[PDB]
Formats: sequence, C-alpha cells, structure tokens
Amino acid sequence: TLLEQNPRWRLVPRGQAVNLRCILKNSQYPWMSWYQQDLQKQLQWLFTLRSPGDKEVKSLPGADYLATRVTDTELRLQVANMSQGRTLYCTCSAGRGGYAEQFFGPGTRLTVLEDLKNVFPPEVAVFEPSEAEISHTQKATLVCLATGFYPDHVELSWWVNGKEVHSGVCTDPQPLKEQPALNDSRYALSSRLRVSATFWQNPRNHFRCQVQFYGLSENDEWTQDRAKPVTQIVSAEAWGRAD
Amino acid sequence: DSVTQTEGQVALSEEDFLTIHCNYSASGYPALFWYVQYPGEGPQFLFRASRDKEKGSSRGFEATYNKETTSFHLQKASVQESDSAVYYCALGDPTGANTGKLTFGHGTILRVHPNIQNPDPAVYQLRDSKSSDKSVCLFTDFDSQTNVSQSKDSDVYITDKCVLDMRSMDFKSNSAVAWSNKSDFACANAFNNSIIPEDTFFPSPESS
Repeated sequence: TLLEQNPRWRLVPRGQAVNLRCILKNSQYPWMSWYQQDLQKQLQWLFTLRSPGDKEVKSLPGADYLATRVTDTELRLQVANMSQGRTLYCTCSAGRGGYAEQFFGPGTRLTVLEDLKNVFPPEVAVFEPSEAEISHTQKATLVCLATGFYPDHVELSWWVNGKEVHSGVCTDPQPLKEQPALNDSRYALSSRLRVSATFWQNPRNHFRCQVQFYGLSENDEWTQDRAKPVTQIVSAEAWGRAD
Repeated sequence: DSVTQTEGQVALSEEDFLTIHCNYSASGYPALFWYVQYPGEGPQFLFRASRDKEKGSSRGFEATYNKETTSFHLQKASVQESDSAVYYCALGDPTGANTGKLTFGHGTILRVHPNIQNPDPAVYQLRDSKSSDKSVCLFTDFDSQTNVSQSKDSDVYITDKCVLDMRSMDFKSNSAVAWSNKSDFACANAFNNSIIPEDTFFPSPESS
C-alpha cells in the first residue's frame, strides 16, 4: 500500500514487552520513523532511522522503547514496561521531517490491563422496530446493545440477508462505562439500523447485529474456572415481522 | 519549537464555512503541514508549505503560510458530514538537519451535524424476548440543536445522539438510545435530564 505493520492490535498485561514490525515496500521514501498516539490522542515523534543496524532508545510517560532499522525495508520497535495504552505509527518520507512529508501506516493499537480476570466478552441483544415508529414514519429502527465487555476493543457490524450493510447504520463513536469511575469498568455500545417499514415487514428479510470482541490471545495465563474470554464474534438476530 | 491550534472542538452544519487556527513559535524558517485523522484510520497527509504566501490545497481545503502572524490556518468553503475528523497541524525542518521529527499540535475535533429539514421528534419503546431484562427507548428524528444529556439515574444508560444516512432516499436522522436493567423505566421518563422539544411525540405501545 506503501507500509505494512504487524501486529495490528495486541493485549499486553502491565509491565511486559511486545515486539513491533514495519516493512517499507517502496524505496522512493527510504527514511522510516516511529510516532506514538496517546489516549488523549496526542502524536509524538519517537525515532527516525535511515541506515541498517542503527538502534535508538527512548523513555516516555507510559512506555520504554527500543527502535531498530534491521534492513533497507525493515524497522522494529520493542516496547517495554508500558503502563498506558497507545497506538504506534511507522512512517516513511523522501527526507528528514520537513524536506518532503510523512506517510503514516495502519498502526498497532496496544491496550494495557492491570489485571487479566477483568476481561469479559460482550452480551449482544437486538431490539425490533416499534409499531408506533412504523406507522408515524414508515421507517423501522432496529437497535443492537453490546453490554458487559472489558476491555473496550469491539468492532460492531450489521448484516442483512448475509451481506454487510453500511447505509442506514449509526454506531456510537465510543462506548460508555456501566460502572462509571472504576478503573476496570465494563463497557456498553449501541448501534442503529434503519430500513423502510416495507423492508422490515417482509419475512424473507434477515437482520444480524454482530460484535467482534478482541480479548485474550492464542494462549495466556488463564487460572480461572469460567470460560476463556478469547477473541470471538458474538451475534444476535431477528426476522422481518409481517405483523 | 511549538504549534498551537487554539480550539479543541468545532461543531458546524453541513455547508457551513470552516477555519481552524494554526500558530507556530519557531526560530528557523519552518515547514508546516496539515494531517487529517478519520475514525479508525491513522493520520493522512493533506498538504505542505515552507515559504511566506505559498498556498496548499487538497479535497476543498486550503491554507496560506503567513510569516507576519506566524500562521497556516486551515479553511474550507463548504463542510459536509464526511469531513468529521481530527485535523492536526505540524512543523519540522525542510533543511535535512535533522532531528527527523515533526512537531504536532493538540489537534482539533470537527463534528459536522446534518441539516434536518423535516423534524418529527418522537420517543419510542421497542422490545426483545431473546434475553434482556431490559427494554430500550429510542429518541429519534430531532433537530441538531437538541443535546442529549447523560442520565441522573446510575442504573440508566443513555447514548449521545448519532446520525444515520439512508442513501437511496436522501434522508438523515438523529437518534439517541436509553435502556435500564430494571422496572421504574417508562419512555416518558427516559430523557427527563435532556431539554427536548416541547412538541416531542410519545406514542403508546400495543392495542386495547
């Protein structure tokens, strides 16, 4: 595309390391940089590394960093200690900072947990259009509730008759806290799908609210008795009510 | 070296005039930049200028480098909803010496609200069956000058207003949602703690 990073997302338990990769797929911009993004959404330059084998170290509020330009097309980031979540952006340029400009990659989002048995997947519920809305407006608003997840990394999506829909949809920009103040609080999220009443009224038509929950990895220290809260898709569904 | 974008938030209607202030405090002849960040994505380059009176343009945005008041203000004649994003001012050294770094501003949140031409405020009650102990209330089809307040009740959850566009029919609607894992929850109490239009419609459920 012209920069691919990995991992894309990662859960990290407090005071522990993670290795980051960025590969440059075009030598027209052969300077590479690392930039972090705070949770207050500030962008801070970490490193620019031009030549293979040079390494740079930095300590910031919330993480320690080791940067490494391995090849002409490989940058690496080690990120140690880390009390605060962040996003880490690789960037390439034809020069410096100023001389030509930076082009950001997709980022790695790093979420920090002080514990690990606060992690829960969402319950998902679908709510069918009201009969009063249908008669006032001849439109039909399904609602979907994702409740009781921690931590806050859910992507939500509507599917209509097997196809992903984007039109008619509005998901809350960020989730909200159920136990508001409580540093390990659980989150809820809301979304809306609106079709014409005659679209809903057809019982051929199938509607699924779908939530992708990012949580515990491949393997992790799960000493608990309850089910492992792994990455997973939780769904709820309804049919068109010719009523 | 410093960059200020004085304002944290900016709220605007479709088709409103936009200007975002960028002032720098530097001791070179610095290069200046605009970046935009849409929800979910990383920042995206917009344009660069390095000399007084150099004008940069992309996607209907414009800025002009102004050495006298040390400014690179971002401007657009007519914002639309899809311009909702975070705009970041930055500066660095053109010279190749070096640090290699850009300095970024705090960034400015732009929220473009749509122009609802046929308001029809209503609160409706839906239902489930398949779990929730619950019931949700949908406040919808209000004007953009309505604000939805978070609840006084802690057992109640209320989302902020949010826009959906049905392409196909050029319709945009605001919606907010309210729910509670409990009794005492009717749809005419739901948004008590918001100033809602005098003419908000509260139809009843079922039949006879």
